[PDB]
Amino acid sequence: FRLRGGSDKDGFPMVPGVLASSRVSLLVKRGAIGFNTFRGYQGERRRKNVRGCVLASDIALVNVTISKVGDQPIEGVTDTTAPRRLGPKRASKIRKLFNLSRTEDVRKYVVRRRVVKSGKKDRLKAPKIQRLITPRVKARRAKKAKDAIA
Amino acid sequence: AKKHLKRLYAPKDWMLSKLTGVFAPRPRPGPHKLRECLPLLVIIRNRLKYALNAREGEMILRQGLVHVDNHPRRDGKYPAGFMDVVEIPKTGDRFRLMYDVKGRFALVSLSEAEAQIKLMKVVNLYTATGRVPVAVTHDGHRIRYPDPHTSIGDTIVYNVKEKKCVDLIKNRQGKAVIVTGGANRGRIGEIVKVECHPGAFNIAHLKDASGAEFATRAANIFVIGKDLNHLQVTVPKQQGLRMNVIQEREERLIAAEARK
Amino acid sequence: PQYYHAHQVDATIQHQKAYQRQTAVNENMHRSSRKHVNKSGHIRYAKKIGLGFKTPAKALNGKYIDRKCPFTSNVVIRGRILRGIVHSTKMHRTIVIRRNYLHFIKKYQRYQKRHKSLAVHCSPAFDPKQGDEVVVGQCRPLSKTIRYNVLEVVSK
Amino acid sequence: GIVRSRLHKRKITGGKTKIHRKRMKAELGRLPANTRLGARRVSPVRARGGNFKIRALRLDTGNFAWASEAIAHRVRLLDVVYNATSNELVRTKTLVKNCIVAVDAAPFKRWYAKHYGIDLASPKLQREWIRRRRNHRVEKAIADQLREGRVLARITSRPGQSGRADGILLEGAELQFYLKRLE
RNA sequence: AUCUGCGCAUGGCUCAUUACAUCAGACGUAAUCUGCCGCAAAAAUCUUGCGGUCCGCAAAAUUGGAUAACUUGGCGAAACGCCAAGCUAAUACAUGAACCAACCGGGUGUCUCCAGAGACGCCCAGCGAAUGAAUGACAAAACCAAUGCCUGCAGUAACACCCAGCAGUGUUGACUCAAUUCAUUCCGUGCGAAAGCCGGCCCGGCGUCUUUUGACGAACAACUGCCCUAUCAGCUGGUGAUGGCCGUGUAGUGGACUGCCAUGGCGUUGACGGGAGCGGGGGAUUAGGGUUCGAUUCCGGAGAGGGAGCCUGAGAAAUAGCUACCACUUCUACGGAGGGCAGCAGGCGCGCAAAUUGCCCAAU
Ligand SMILES: NC[C@@H]1O[C@H](O[C@H]2[C@@H](O)[C@H](O[C@@H]3[C@@H](O)[C@H](N)C[C@H](N)[C@H]3O[C@H]3O[C@H](CO)[C@@H](O)[C@H](O)[C@H]3N)O[C@@H]2CO)[C@H](N)[C@@H](O)[C@@H]1O
Ligand SMILES: [Mg+2]
Ligand SMILES: [Mg+2]
Ligand SMILES: [Mg+2]
Ligand SMILES: [Mg+2]
Ligand SMILES: [Mg+2]
Ligand SMILES: [Mg+2]
Repeated sequence: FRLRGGSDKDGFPMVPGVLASSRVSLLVKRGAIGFNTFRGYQGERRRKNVRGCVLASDIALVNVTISKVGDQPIEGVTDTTAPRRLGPKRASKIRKLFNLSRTEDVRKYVVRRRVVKSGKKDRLKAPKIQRLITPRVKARRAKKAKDAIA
Repeated sequence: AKKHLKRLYAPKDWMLSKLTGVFAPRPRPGPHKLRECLPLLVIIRNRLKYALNAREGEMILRQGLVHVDNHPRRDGKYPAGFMDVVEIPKTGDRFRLMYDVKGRFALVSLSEAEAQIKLMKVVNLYTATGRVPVAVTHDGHRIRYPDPHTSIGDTIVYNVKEKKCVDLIKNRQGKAVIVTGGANRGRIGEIVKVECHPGAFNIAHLKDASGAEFATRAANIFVIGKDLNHLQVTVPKQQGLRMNVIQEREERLIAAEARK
Repeated sequence: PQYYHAHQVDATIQHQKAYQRQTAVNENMHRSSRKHVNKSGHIRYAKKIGLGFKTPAKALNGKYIDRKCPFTSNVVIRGRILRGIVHSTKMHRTIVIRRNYLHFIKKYQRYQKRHKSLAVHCSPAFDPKQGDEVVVGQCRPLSKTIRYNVLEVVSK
Repeated sequence: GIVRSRLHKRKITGGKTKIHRKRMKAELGRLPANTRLGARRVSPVRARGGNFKIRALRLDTGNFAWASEAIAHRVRLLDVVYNATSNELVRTKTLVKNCIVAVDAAPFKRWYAKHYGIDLASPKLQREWIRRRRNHRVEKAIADQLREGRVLARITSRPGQSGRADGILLEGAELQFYLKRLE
């Protein structure tokens, strides 16, 4: 198991690095382990009580991810799999997914994702796929070289 | 960073009444000074009655329908000031911002040929990178290769469509100016004598068409032609001639009685 | 023939634990141009300030090294030009001028002697005694109190 | 923080100034750099306008100019020799503006052999050396310490402001000024 | 819904502070920063594709990794509190454009020439920044060497061809500035053609780096002015008081600040200390001279419970931002978590003394 998260009996996170068994008081920046980036303004260093990374008896939750699988399968985590929700949207990142050629078109290899509603003439939702350079974009980009020298 | 004007601290030439709201449209930085411009919301609403309020006034401007110097201005707070040319293609009217002889802004109607050129006064000269000598203008223009006889006090005729400085008017004794500041603002006169006084303000002595002598600072004078007959631009209906306050008071009573 | 024989140290001006030099021009040019060299010998920076003030005989042909000086530095004279009388010269290279004026009282229809004292930086081009009338020109701050700088001295 | 105002200074009358505002950010000063000799470590400082002012800590090299020859060479600082402010800044070997340092002198000798052709023979085709060298001569006090190995020099840049240790070589009466104060 | 881009530094309140301060009229910034906005500028960068192992042939450069929202599992009494994993964008972040495609310059090795000239080769040559140097003007003949046209000197921009006039000429009252030339090198703390978005039937609207200046500003400096008090006559200076020299720090000037030296500076023309309290525009009364009031709408200054200290940004020493202490203070499941009406309505006090916990963005 990779121990990589945690909380207390009070909801306070276990920040990785501080090497204590207590709750300590840090002036955490925004986007750090104790203070989210939407709660505050742009400078905004807010002082929070966070808990140490050294594990102890006063812990209500440890987050672990498996790095190696042992013997017994009897658990709902390793017996099943759930699909990735979204296929790729970038044009060159969806070209590597299906190992396509350079000349090959990317609009045919987009994921379908049917949406079905009872009595609604059900429908498909496909991404508007980004960074796909049409010949209309190629003429637009080769004009900026012409008019910068002109 | 101020962002508001109070309508009392607004300039008096805009003629916004003090009882209609606390605020006036603070003109953005741009070509003209805040004290010395008329922003496009006041022209479209208060001068011309094309708009009854500021909400009808941005239906005109944000749609791209008012052109200040051949370019559409979608800002109600764009500073339009002296010698600017305001076109409107739909209503087919084009105007020039001039000062009338009482000092206020006046919209002089134009033709199509007179609406292409504007007259601009050099404010600074310097050399830019390269060895290109550019000329800084009261309207904020930076003409890159002006006429080599350009000095600071001069006037460049510009032709805003084809952005080519077609002419130059030097600032000398024999020229005619318009006064754009002070008590004498809006008056037109020949130049008589320019008193230098280095380190301080140049004083320029001026004589009018009638012969009225008056002086200003030479940073206030704006040369507009070779003489008072050969003016390069058309001027408002008094043509820089300031009548007496008694004689102009008599004429309005005579005109009002003769009208009934 | 390879050796150059540069100038010896002028100990009359060199007193001050760092070498006293002018930042504007280099003293050590071998074939220095006629731009900044004065009449007799050495390289010197001298400047013409604005308002019809003639630079003295020193600051062109002197030997002294002055910063903060209007004729031989980057100090520019601008703004106000005033006059005062010299009060005390006890400070080093700085005088205090005295500006005496009459203040009219609108109530009692009578004037009133007042004065303002100004600390003024005085160049070694000038040696004003007490009571001498000077002309001062405004410059940047040069100390806690020095804003003006002497341009001309009118003796006695 | 550190301020640069006259609110704490006494009046010229000796009176105390009674303070009726807080400190402004527009009047701040910052802690000094104290640039020393060492391998280069700099920390930028976010100045007004968003401009960056590069603190120099621990500088060892800079572009030093030989002004009679109107050239510069990137050389390595060896020691800090004399400082006009204090002798204590020499001992801790602080780099400030106008402090006297010794530099490498090897690119200057190599340039003086490549230009003027004088060492301290190979291009027989180009003797534009002879087109120079006749009018020009070199000060003896330069040529002594140039072949001795290290040249005394003067720092002409502000390192805590710019993060550079540029300089000029001492010549003329200025070299003869500082040679007397050392020895 | 969330990333992203701007804004929240304005407006609004209040007048506690405050007398070489603020403020007014008038100047200065050549001592400096300056987003948005206006007119402009822009020739740096050996990148892609395919094949072979570093080269070849090509060209509308079809670039790369990560996060939100979301899902899953949730912790916590709560909190404008939080964790871990799994997805996925860009005008977020990072990377990166050869040739088309210039002129101009410096340093330098072989090769055809003549008794120094050309061709070729190599290193370097962009805007901005640092340091150094050079510009940034000026106010009669004789002889020898190199060199200029003449067939000894008539007459003459300058320059060994490519361009026979492709800067011999920036601005100011004044500059060590504007700009240019060359020397060295900028190591992230700069420079994309957003590797961008629409629209019309190639072209047109936008959107963005850098660079530069006008504009709207900011910050500093101080010419003249200012209620009462001597039952306040000396004030300042070791620990900066007045000045000077190197620096430092700043956005910049500067005792602003370190080191060192000097012995100054202010005052009976009222310093210094104490009391009253924002400063003007202005109001009340006034024959004239005046005597008073100005918390209050406009301008400026200051403050956000007192006092600090910061982050972020072009701009804050910000308070419907953060951190801390002091004085009060609210919720708690006792583990903890929060408060800041001199915004508008209101509330309690305090007093002689001052309103609606209202409707709306229709106008400004
Ligand atoms: N008087 C103001 C200036 O203070 C300077 O010196 C001051 C400092 O040495 C020192 O001031 C310290 C300060 O350094 C430190 N960073 C913070 C501390 N609060 C200050 O202390 C000062 O202030 C507090 C409160 O008023 C007093 O309690 C304290 O006794 C006083 N010494 O004490 C001196 C003031 O008494 C210089 N002497 C001079 O520039 C000038 O005197
Ligand atoms: Mg955002
Ligand atoms: Mg009063
Ligand atoms: Mg200094
Ligand atoms: Mg106010
Ligand atoms: Mg307290
Ligand atoms: Mg209230």
